[PDB]
Amino acid sequence: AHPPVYPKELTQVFEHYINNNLFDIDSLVKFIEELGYNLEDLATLCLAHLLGYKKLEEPLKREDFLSTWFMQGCSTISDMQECIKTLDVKLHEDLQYFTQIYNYAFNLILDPNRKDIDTDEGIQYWKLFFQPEYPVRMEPDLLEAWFRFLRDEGKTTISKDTWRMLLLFFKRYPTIQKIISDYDETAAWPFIIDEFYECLQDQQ
Ligand SMILES: [Cl-]
Ligand SMILES: [Cl-]
Ligand SMILES: [Cl-]
Ligand SMILES: [Cl-]
Ligand SMILES: [Pt+2]
Repeated sequence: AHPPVYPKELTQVFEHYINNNLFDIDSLVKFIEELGYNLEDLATLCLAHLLGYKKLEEPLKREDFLSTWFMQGCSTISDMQECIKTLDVKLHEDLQYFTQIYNYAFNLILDPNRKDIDTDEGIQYWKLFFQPEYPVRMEPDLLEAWFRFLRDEGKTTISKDTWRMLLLFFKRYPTIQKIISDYDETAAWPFIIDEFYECLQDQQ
């Protein structure tokens, strides 16, 4: 009798969280909580990315759960906890990884049958991503003005273009004054960012 491909300990974790025939969203939520996290955490994005999720609420195939953890040398909950802790450090320190996870976040949380995410959910993640502990340095007043602009101008969904480009925009112009002084409306930035620029101009 040949030994199993995957350690007994590892298949035991999968079997613990599976709901009937699927490792579904409820499985993921309970698993994340046992790892020490909440669904909304940026660390959860790192976990989902590691496991190869395309959509947050899509079931995770047994083989994908096992092969992923096996390749990372993890068989137990404690091993998996150490892995995510390592990814979380990388999210804080590694600009390439940070940019990758920032971009990944949009498609992961996107509907089934939508092109855009809700503004509420965008702001929820933006408030996490643009904290000082992460690689992109910017003034809090600017981030706040962005949220206020979206609310005030009735911007209720956010597109992939707005999402991806905002990261570049805040990196390039990390302060309201720098946007005021230096932004060029002819430079082919998203229209929504042109609108934000004009909003900032009007508040001066
Ligand atoms: Cl884009
Ligand atoms: Cl572009
Ligand atoms: Cl680009
Ligand atoms: Cl970019
Ligand atoms: Pt871009």
